[PDB]
Amino acid sequence: KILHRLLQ
Amino acid sequence: ASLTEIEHLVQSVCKSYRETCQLRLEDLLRQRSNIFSREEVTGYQRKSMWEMWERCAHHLTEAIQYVVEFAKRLSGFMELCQNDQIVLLKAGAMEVVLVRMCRAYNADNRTVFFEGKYGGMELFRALGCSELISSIFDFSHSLSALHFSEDEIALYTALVLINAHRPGLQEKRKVEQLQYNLELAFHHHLCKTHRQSILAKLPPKGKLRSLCSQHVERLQIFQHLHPIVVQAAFPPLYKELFS
Ligand SMILES: CCS(=O)(=O)c1ccc(CC(=O)Nc2nc(-c3ccccc3)c(C(=O)c3ccccc3CC(C)C)s2)cc1
Repeated sequence: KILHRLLQ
Repeated sequence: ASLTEIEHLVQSVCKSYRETCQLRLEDLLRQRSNIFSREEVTGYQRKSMWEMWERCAHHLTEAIQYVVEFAKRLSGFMELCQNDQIVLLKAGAMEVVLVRMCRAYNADNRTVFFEGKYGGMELFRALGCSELISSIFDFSHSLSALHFSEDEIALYTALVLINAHRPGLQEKRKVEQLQYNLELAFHHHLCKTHRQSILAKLPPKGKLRSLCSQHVERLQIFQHLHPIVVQAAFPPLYKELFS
């Protein structure tokens, strides 16, 4: 969830 | 590789770390006289277990966010697949923070930097996890006895993160390749700087594993006691990595 957002 | 490509990797990793180190070493060192008073320590011990767990969760998340940004800047990390990036960060993010934390640890009085001032381990007594606290303190004490430079920390943390043994890796060989390059970079820098004596003295990987395990265990003990606190007041990222 949050990790995906931080990496994009 | 070749001798020139490795040195290029050395500087690029060191650069990637500098840009994401959270707090400059000088800043931490300048603050070493700033120690919590007896009254402030008692104040910390008077706080509720849950408020204190909430505060540690928030600071842990802050630190981790810099490790995420470090990985994004780390060479070859973004060239791995979305699945592997996430796997590597779920297992290694906390371990990297654990290593970085030795920068904020003062071996002379056995205190850590926390919320603007330095305090010893008694500061954290409200958490009700003394064994974990001692372990963390012992770990930082053992790292400080190595007298790490920033460049050394940069290169060692790259390696902690880029670990090809992590379960769930789809492109394992691709991660093995990057690992080996960073290994060469680290070991080359140690050779060049006459600091290879530290290879033997770095903690086993099972020591970091143990600390992170302890963290998750103590968190699950706490979450069982206060489910709604974790649900309502804990950072989402922290919950994502740890519960
Ligand atoms: C890390 C990059 S840095 O620039 O060196 C930096 C930047 C900013 C700070 C300030 C800071 O956040 N200090 C904290 N200290 C501790 C702590 C706590 C118990 C013992 C020892 C240090 C924090 C923690 O919450 C923590 C850290 C590691 C593992 C586990 C925990 C919480 C557990 C007990 C639930 S946060 C420190 C260091």
